[PDB]
Amino acid sequence: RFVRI
Amino acid sequence: SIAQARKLVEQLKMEANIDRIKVSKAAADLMAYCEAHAKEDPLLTPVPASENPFREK
Amino acid sequence: LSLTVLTCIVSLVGLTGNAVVLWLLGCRMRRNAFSIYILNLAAADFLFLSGRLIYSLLSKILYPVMMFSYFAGLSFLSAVSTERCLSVLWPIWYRCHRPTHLSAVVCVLLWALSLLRSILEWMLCGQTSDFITVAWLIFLCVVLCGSSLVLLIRILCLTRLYVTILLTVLVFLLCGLPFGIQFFLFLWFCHVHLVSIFLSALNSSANPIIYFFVGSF
Amino acid sequence: DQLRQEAEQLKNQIRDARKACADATLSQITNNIDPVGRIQMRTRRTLRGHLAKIYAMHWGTDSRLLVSASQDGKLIIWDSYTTNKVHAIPLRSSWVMTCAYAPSGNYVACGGLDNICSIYNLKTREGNVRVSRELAGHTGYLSCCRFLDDNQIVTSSGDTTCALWDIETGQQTTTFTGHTGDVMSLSLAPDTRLFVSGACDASAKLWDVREGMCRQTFTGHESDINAICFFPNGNAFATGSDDATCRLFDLRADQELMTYSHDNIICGITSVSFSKSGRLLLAGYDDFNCNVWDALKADRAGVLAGHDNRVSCLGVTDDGMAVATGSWDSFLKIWN
Amino acid sequence: LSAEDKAAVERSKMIDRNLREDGEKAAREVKLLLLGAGESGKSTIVKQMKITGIVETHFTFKDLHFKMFDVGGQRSERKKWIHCFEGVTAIIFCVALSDYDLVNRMHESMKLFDSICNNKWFTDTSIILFLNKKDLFEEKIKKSPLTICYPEYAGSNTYEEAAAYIQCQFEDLNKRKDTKEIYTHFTCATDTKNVQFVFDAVTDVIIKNNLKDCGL
Amino acid sequence: VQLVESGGGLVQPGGSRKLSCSASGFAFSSFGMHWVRQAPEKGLEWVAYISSGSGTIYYADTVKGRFTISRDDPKNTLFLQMTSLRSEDTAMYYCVRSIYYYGSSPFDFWGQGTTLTVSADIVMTQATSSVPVTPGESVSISCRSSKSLLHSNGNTYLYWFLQRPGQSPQLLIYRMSNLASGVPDRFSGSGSGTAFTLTISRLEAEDVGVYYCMQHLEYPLTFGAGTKLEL
Repeated sequence: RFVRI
Repeated sequence: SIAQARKLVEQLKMEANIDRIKVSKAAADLMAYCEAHAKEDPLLTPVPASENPFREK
Repeated sequence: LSLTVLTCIVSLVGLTGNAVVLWLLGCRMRRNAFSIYILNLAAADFLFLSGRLIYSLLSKILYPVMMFSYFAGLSFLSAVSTERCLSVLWPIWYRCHRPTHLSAVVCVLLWALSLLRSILEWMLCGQTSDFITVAWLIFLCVVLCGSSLVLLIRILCLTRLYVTILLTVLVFLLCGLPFGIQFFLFLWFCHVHLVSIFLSALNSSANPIIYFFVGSF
Repeated sequence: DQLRQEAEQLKNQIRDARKACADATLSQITNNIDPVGRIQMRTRRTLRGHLAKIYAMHWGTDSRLLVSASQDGKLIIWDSYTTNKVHAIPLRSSWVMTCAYAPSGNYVACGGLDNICSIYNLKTREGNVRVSRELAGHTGYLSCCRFLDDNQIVTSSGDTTCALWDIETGQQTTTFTGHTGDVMSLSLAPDTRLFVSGACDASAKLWDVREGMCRQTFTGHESDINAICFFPNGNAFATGSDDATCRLFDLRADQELMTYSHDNIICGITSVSFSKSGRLLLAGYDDFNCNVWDALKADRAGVLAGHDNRVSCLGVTDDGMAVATGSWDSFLKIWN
Repeated sequence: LSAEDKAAVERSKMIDRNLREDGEKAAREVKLLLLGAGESGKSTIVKQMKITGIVETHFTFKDLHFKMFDVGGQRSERKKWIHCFEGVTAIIFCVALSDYDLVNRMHESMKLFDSICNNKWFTDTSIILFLNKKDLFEEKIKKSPLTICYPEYAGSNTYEEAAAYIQCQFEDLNKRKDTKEIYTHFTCATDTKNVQFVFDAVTDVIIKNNLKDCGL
Repeated sequence: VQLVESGGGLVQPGGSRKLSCSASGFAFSSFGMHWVRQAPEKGLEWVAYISSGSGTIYYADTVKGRFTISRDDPKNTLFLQMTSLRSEDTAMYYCVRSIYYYGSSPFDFWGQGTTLTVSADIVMTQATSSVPVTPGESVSISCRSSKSLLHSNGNTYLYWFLQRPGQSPQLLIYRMSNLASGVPDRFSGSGSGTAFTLTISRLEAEDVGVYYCMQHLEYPLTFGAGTKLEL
């Protein structure tokens, strides 16, 4: 849920 | 030890009957040798890289 | 933030702190098997600190590259802590029976594990893998301190040494794990992020100051 | 003391003779000599190997190959132009302090704390390097050895003697004597008709090889003389002591010429050598570096600062194109 | 480069790979320097162990290789070659306990010990001290008080104390009290256990040197 | 120093064979080894090479794939595995040792030869195949290359060999101006670049045979045609 991408 | 005290005297006697030249004359020969052979000393005058075997033969 | 410049002013020292050590040792000595680990530690430290130097900007390679180095650097830290414990538990084995190039074998082995886990977090994308990550992070926590207190009870049972062991353990823990025990924590109020990446830029900065320089003299 | 009272008067009789041959001085003659400039040498090669400290080194006659000895028990022959290794000779004893390369190039010699000089053959029809002969008879450690030809070699030992050997049989031909202190260095004349030696009684003697007699004795140092080298003309030589000073002697004036000392130098000298024309004097120190001196005016001309420990060996090729220095940090460097 | 010059490079690389193998093999052995006085017992410890300028001895104890060097047969200025042995693992010093009355000899040994222990090169090597002939030493003291050797000796003429007074007068000559330990053993000719004492005296040296190779 | 080879014999086309060459009297592990063959009544031809440490192998283009070379240093033996033998591989194979360092003399000792009967590249133009001669008079032998053999390090890589009637070749001159240890002082060599000459003075009844010039500049070694000297 953190656009931890 | 009396024999050892005689060979030293003999050696000293031998080392006294030689010929000696003036110090100025001997010092006026190292100068001549150095000035006659100066040109062939690569450590005195840097040698160009074109004929130095340790940089760029 | 207010001063994310905090980190900019701390990786200033740090980016270069490892650069000289990367070359000093990278040119001379490096005979000690201990030095290999430090060489890989400093080599992998640069990349983390440099990637974070870029965040000034504030896409594709900026994210997997600092996480790959983060878990790479933490591995060669607990690997150097368990190598000094073996040098005193089994001193005869460490001298004459220890195989050569063992450190080189285990240094390239650490490099792989780190890559592999980074991909699987990218395969989770293009599931719950974090447990595994979180769980592997606390493995190194008890491997490090759980084998760096044995070094005290096999010695204490000299005082300018005891201090070193509580110096390095605290640095790896008080300003180490917080960053990674935190990110993944919350992927499943938050200035907790900001404070932590500083500390993570501070741990990785003063690595040579101790694993190398305090010993350079 | 039947006659010990006249040796002192004999010695006093030769003092006043070497002092009535001193009208002038070397400085008073070379005062207006052109300065030698500022010598700047740069490292061209670095020979890596020999894990332990390096104690001895010698150049080959072709000015391309050199041999070095180390305390790990190895003899390595290097090709300096390409940094290649030609041979690696394992020694039977690892305590070595001396190496020489023959003028023909077929043999090398070794010696140390085993009181034995070993001779190796480099040209064999089997591909390896073989021991050719071991020479025994010195009762102290061997400090220097110098080939005369393929079949003769002069060694100096810590038992205060020097010897001349025959290799094809393995026995001494002449035994030189008179020093009362261990001999530490040798130097052969360019014609190899006589040689000088320096011992730990702060004296140097000249001997001729044929008659085996001592000709002249030179005094003036204050402690052990560790290095000695002969001028290119063959009428002078230089010595290096542990009192931080080098001196130049004349064989024809029979006395002292010049001293090379600085007030900021306190460590002893390990090695000494001349350049091709005899204008520069290379000296190695425990300061970790190497000074060069203008021989005719006694001024420093430059420094050679590139070693991390004590400089133990130092030599110049036969055409005067390069200088090689060994050291205790196990590295060999070639300069200019 | 030509084929012949490329083959010289290959040969050079081949022989420097063997120089690494020999260097690693020699860094596992421990080397010891055997010093002592004239006929002090140095010619006896070597036979306790399993086993011409200098002599080298080889023995193995619990998968560890030892190399001992003897420099007794060398009457040459010691300051000229003693630096060759710096970096040695440890030093063994043999002192005969019964040389008190003899002539003096004990004083010569205290001087020799004082000179080698306080060397410039040996500033961090450890010293293992052997006090030989502890048996024959007993037959003399009961008929010869220690005052004939140590004048200021304030004690009894008994083994229990006279033997501990020479150990303290030898271990007190140290000046760099901290960087060097001194392990003193009391040997007796048929002691059957000196090699073990050397083993667990050099084990601590190995441990201390391991704490430096890791910079700890 | 000794080299003995065996393994040859009658073979049908397409078959296989294995040749051996066992050393005796020298440090076999320090030498690189070559295979050189000679056709019936024709000249010499290089075949293959193996490195001292067995870390370098070269093959002629005419035997690549079919032939493979190997050595066994603990037993001091050299092998050559050959498969799918054509009718133009019938020759007499030789075992040659060579060592390479600054100042060495390669190609110095040749084996005795084992016979085999079945069923870009520098050229070296040899001189007239036949020179009539009488004892006493001095003669000259001329080789000529299709490329300058003078390298930039100063060396010229030309070699001279002599094959006496009924024997194996022996080295005379290496690198064009050096005399191999064992040959008299009447042999000498000159020339530079692409033209070379070997001159012998006051020949006796021991210089009869054929002379070969060989270049060692590149990978595939090549030989001259060879010139006979009859009395």
